Amino acid sequence: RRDWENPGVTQLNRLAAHPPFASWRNSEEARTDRPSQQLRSLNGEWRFAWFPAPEAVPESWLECDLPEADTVVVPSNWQMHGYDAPIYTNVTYPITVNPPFVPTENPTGCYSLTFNVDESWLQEGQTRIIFDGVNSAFHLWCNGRWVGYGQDSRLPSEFDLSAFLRAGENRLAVMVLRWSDGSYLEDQDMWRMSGIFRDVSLLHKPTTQISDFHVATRFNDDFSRAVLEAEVQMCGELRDYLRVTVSLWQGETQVASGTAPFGGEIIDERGGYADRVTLRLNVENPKLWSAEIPNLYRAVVELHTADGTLIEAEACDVGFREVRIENGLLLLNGKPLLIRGVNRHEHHPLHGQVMDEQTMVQDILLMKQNNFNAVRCSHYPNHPLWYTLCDRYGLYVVDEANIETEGMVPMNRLTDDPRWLPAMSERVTRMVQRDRNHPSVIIWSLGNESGHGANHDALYRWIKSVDPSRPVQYEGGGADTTATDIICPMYARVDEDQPFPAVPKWSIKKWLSLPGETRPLILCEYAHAMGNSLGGFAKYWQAFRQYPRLQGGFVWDWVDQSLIKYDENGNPWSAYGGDFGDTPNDRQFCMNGLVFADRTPHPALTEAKHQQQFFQFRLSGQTIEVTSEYLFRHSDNELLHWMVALDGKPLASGEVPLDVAPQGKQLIELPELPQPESAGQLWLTVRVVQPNATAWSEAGHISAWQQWRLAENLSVTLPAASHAIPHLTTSEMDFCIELGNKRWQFNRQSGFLSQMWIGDKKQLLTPLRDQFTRAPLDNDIGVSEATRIDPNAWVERWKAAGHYQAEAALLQCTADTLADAVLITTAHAWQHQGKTLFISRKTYRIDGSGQMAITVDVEVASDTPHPARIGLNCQLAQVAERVNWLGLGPQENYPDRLTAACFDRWDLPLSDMYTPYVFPSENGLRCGTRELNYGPHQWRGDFQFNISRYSQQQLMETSHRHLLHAEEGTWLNIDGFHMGIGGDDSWSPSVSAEFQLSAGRYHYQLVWCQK
Amino acid sequence: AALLQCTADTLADAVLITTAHAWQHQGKTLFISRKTYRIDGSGQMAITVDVEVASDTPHPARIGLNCQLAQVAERVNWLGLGPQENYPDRLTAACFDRWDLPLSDMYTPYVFPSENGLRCGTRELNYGPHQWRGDFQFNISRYSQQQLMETSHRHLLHAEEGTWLNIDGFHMGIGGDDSWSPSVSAEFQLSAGRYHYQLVWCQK
Ligand SMILES: OC[C@H]1O[C@@H](O)[C@H](O)[C@@H](O)[C@H]1O
Ligand SMILES: OC[C@H]1O[C@@H](O)[C@H](O)[C@@H](O)[C@H]1O
Ligand SMILES: [Mg+2]
Ligand SMILES: [Mg+2]
Ligand SMILES: [Mg+2]
Ligand code: NA
Ligand code: NA
Ligand code: NA
Ligand code: NA
Repeated sequence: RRDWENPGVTQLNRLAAHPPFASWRNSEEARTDRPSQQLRSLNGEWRFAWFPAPEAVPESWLECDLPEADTVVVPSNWQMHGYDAPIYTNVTYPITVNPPFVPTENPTGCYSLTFNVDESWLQEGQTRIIFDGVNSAFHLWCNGRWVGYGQDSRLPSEFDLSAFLRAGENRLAVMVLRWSDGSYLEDQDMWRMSGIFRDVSLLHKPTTQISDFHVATRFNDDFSRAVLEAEVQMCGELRDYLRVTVSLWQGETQVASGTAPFGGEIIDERGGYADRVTLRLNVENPKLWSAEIPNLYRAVVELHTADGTLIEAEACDVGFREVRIENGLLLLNGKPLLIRGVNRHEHHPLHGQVMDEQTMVQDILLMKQNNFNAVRCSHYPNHPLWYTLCDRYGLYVVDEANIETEGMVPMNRLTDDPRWLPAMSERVTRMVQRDRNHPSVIIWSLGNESGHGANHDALYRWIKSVDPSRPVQYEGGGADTTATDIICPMYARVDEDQPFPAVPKWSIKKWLSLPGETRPLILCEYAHAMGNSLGGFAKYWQAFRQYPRLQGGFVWDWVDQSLIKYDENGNPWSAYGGDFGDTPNDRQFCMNGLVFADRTPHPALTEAKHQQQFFQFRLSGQTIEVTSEYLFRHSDNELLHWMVALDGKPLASGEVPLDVAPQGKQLIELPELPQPESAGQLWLTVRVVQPNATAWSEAGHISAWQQWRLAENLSVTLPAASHAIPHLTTSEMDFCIELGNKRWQFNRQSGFLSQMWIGDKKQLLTPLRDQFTRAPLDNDIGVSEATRIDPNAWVERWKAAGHYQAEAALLQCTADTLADAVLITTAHAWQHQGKTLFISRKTYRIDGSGQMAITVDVEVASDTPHPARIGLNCQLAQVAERVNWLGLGPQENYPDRLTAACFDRWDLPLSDMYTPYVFPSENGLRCGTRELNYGPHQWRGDFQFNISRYSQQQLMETSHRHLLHAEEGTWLNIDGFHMGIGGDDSWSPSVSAEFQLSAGRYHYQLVWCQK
Repeated sequence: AALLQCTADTLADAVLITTAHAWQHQGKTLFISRKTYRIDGSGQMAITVDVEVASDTPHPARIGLNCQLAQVAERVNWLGLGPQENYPDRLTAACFDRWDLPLSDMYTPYVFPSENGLRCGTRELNYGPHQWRGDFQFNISRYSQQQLMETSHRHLLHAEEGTWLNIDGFHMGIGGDDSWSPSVSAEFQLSAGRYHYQLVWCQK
C-alpha cells in the first residue's frame, strides 16, 4: 500500500507540530535554559544498509539487525557516506515528472538503532521520539511493530512510542525512501540527497501535559507599555486543581507573572476551550528586540497544581518587537527597516546538508561582521537551533515553507490543483506552529518558485488569521500577487525593465509606483554572487537609500554548495555538478556564494560589507559629516579613525569618538590638514572602529570606511634629461634598441616586443601583445552549454564574432631615431573572416633614462560585440614573491565592483593576486593603478591589471581550480580598459551599459622600466 | 599658459614638434596640455593632444583648441551631428550626415550672447581651404569667446577679422533643469581628469 506515492497521505500517526519542548520538571532549569533530563538525544552510531528499492528490504530487518549492515553516524546523508551519488540539478526534477509517482528503483536507506529506556520513563507519562529531518519520506518501526509514516524533509516528525518501548534494550527500524510524492514539492536548486540528516530525540512528557503555547507582544503607540499574551493548551486529565503560571524574566529579575486555571473565554455558541487558558502580563518600558540590539526576556510556562506542585514547565526566549507594514512601509518597532540580507542554504562541504552549532555560529558571525542583518531560509524551514541563534545574535529572519515545484509546467500546475492543497497545507501550517514564537522570525514565506495557484492564496489567508503579528510574502507568479504583503521580486534590476510576459520584472524603482500599487518592495533574491560577480551591487544600495519604499533585499547567496572529493593521492578538492556521476546535472550553478564552502570570503563579500555600512559620510572642506543608519542603537561602541596620505605616503591622522543617535548626524572638524608639497594626490580615508569586542566581533573590528580625493598637484617639473642615448640596430627581421645594460628587441615580422634583456637575462617568455578577450566569467557564460548554446550570452556573442581567434595582421612597423630616444611605431589589424574587429596603433619610446613609453590607440568596430577588455599581455620570465602597486586594493576589484576598494600602496604575495574561484575564469584584476611593481619591473600609468601563474587561455580551458598548473614565469595582463563583470543575475547579459567597452576608440599609455 | 617643453625632431618622413604647457593661477596648476604635431610628406598636420585636469579644480567648461583664422568663407561643410546647434546633453534630435550651411547659420542669435553654435560628433570639418578631421565638436563664427562673454546684447556684437574656430575634444553639457542653480548632470561634466583627442589639419 505505497504511501510514498499518494499526496493524500503525508503522515501516519504523527503527533501535532508545536514550539520547541524540553519538558523540564524544574522551573529553574527552564528559566536558565539548561539541559533537560526528559530530553535525550539518540544521535550517534546507528546501523545502516542501502537498498535499490523498498521491495528489496528483507523482513528479518524489522526484528533482527542485518549483519551486512554498517555502523554509521546519525544524523547524516548517505550520499556523503558513499552509498550512492548525490545529484545536482537546478530546475529539472531529479526524477521523471509524473505526479504522484516516483521511480520503481527508489534508493531506500535502512537505519536501525538499539538503545535502552529507563524503567522510570515507562512507568508513567508519555515517551515520544522526534526526527528533526528525514529526506524525503520514511516508515518507523519500534521493536518489530510498526509505528507510523512521515513526509516533508525539513520539519520534525514526532511519534508516541509509549506503547512500543520496554524497559531495557529496544530497537528502532527506520526505512527512509529517497524519493516520494513529497519530492514534487522539494525541487530546490541544491544537491539532491537523503537520509536522517537532523537530530533524533526522545522526549518524555507527563500524561497531563502542556501541548502548545503561543507568545504575543502588543505595545502602545510609543512602545512605553507592552502586554505579553500567552495562550496555553493542555492534554490529559482536566482537573480544577490544575493551573498555568506564565512568568517573564529579565535576567535574574522577574518583571511580571500571572497565574490562572484552565478555561478560556467563550468563543462561540458551544462555549470555549476548557483545555486552554491565556495569560496577559503587563510590561512597562520594555527592552525592545531588534537585529541592532537583541534584547531578550525568558518566558517560563509552568503546568502545576493549585497547591503549588509543578507538573512540568516549558519556556522560550521572548523578544519584544512589533512588525507591521503601514502606509507602504515595513516597520520594525515603528521604524522603517532596510533589509541588508542574504539567502542561506544549509550546506556543509563535508557533512552534506547536516547542520551543527559550530557551522551556524560561524556563518552568523561572518554575516554580522559584513554588515548583514537579515537572512532568508531559502527554501525550507531551517534546523531548530538556527532560529535560537538568530534570536540571540540579532538577525531578521524570513521563515520559508518547504515548497518548490519550479520543475512543473506551468510552474503552478500543482500549487493550483486542489488535490495538492493538503500536502502544501502541512508544509505551511507545521512550520508556523513550530517557529511562531521566535522573535527573529519577522516574515513568513509560502515557499519558492511554484507559480501562483489558489493553494497559495488559501494558505496565505490562513497564516494571516492564525498569526497577525507577521507579514506573509511570496515571489511566485510575478512577485506582486494577492498572496504577498511585500513586492518581493528576485533579480529585478534597478533601472532596467525585463518585460517578460505574465511575470515581468520591472525596474524596482518603477515597480513601486505602478498604478494602484502601494506595498513595500524587498527583493527576496538579488545580486547573484556566482563566481566573479556582484558587479552593479552599489547601484542597488544607492537606490535602497534614496527610495523610502525600496527597503532592501536578500543577496543570493551565502555559501557555495560545493562538495569535497579526493583524488588518488587522497587530497581534497571542491566538486560540483556532475562530479559524482550525477546526470543530468547543472554544471557549477550550485556555487553562488559570497564565501566558499569552507566559509572563506570571496572578493565580493568585501564589496557587500562596504555598501551595507550603517554609517554614511559626506565631506565639505574641513568637515566630515557622519549620519547613522541605525534605527535604535546609539554609536556607543565606535570611534572614527581618519588619515591623510599623499599617494600612499601618510602625513597626518587622528581619531574622534562617535556619538551619533540613530538616524542622527555628527559633524567632525578635521584639524588644519597637512599642507602637501610634493606632486601627487592627497587621500582622506576614514574608518569606523569598534574598540570593544562584541559577541560577534573581535576587538578593533572595522564596521565602515570611506575615501575622498583631497587636493591634487599636477607635476610640472619634467625629468632631468640624462646624457646617455639609446642605440638602434637594424636587421631585416628585427629592431634592437640597446642602452647601457638594457636590450630591447622588436620582431619586425610581428610588430610586437619579442624580447628584453637585463644583462644576459631574458625578460619575456611570450611576446608583449594586445588582448581583447578574457577567460569567460560565469556571468559571461550564463546558461550556455557545450551542446545547448545560448547565442545571447556574452561569451557566445564573442565566440561567434571571432574575438577568441583573431589573427593579428601587421599594417606597419617602423623605427626612427630622435634627439634622445629610439621610436618604434606599430599598427595591427585583428580580423576574422575578412571582418576587421580591432586596430591597434602603438609607439614605443625608449629614451636615455632607459624607460620605455608605450602609447596605445585602439579602434573597435561599431558592429562587433564590445570587447571584454582592451590592453596588453605577456608572459614574464621571473616569479617574484610579492606584488606592490599604487592603486585600488587590496582585494580583487573590477570596474562595476570597486567601491569597497581603497587607493593606496598595497603589497601582497603573488598568490593573493589570484582568486581561487572553483570554476576558473578571469580574476584578480585591480583597477585604478598608477604604479605596479613586480620583480625588477615597474609599470606606470593609469591601468588595471591581474598578475598570476595562469594564462587567460589555461583559465578558460580549465574547469576546476584544482586542475590548474602553474606555468613558467608570471603572466601579466595590463588593461587600459576592462568590461564590467555584471551579476544582476547569471543567466542573461547583466553588465550595465556604462560598463561596456563601447566608446569605439580607446587610448592608454604605459611606462615600462626597471626599478 | 607656462611653457614646460617645446622640441622638434626629424623623422624618416615628417617633422615632429612636441609641446607641453602648464596653465596655472596663483601657483595652482590647473591644466597640463601635452601635444605633438606631425607634419608629413602628404602635407598634413596631425595634432595629438593629452590634457590633465586637477582633480580639485571645478571641471572645465571644455577641453579643446582655438584660433582666429584669417579667411571668411560663405559656407561651412561638415560630416557630423547637425544641421542645427547641438551640445552633449542636447543632441538626440541631431542627425549624423554631411551638412552644408552659410557661415551665419553656425551662430545662434541668443539675445544674451554666450557660447553657441556648437556641433558634436564631427569627423570632418571644411571651411575655406581648410579641412579638419577627427572626432571633435566645434563652433565657427565671427565672434570670439571673449567678445561673447563681454557683450550683453546680440545687437552690440561686431564681426571680427577672420573667422574664430573653437575645436573641442570635449565639451561640458549646457544643462537646463532650471536656470538658477548648477543643473548639469554629472555624466556631462568634464571630470575624467585625463583627456585625449587627435586632429588632422590640412588643405582640401
Ligand atoms: O541561482 C538560481 C536561483 O534561482 C532562484 O529563482 C531560486 O529561488 C534559487 O533557489 C536558485 O534556484
Ligand atoms: O530561477 C530563475 C532562473 O534561474 C536560472 O538559474 C535558470 O537557468 C532559469 O531557467 C530560471 O530557473
Ligand atoms: Mg505520500
Ligand atoms: Mg530553483
Ligand atoms: Mg559608494
Ligand atoms: Na529605502
Ligand atoms: Na543556484
Ligand atoms: Na564610542
Ligand atoms: Na556674456
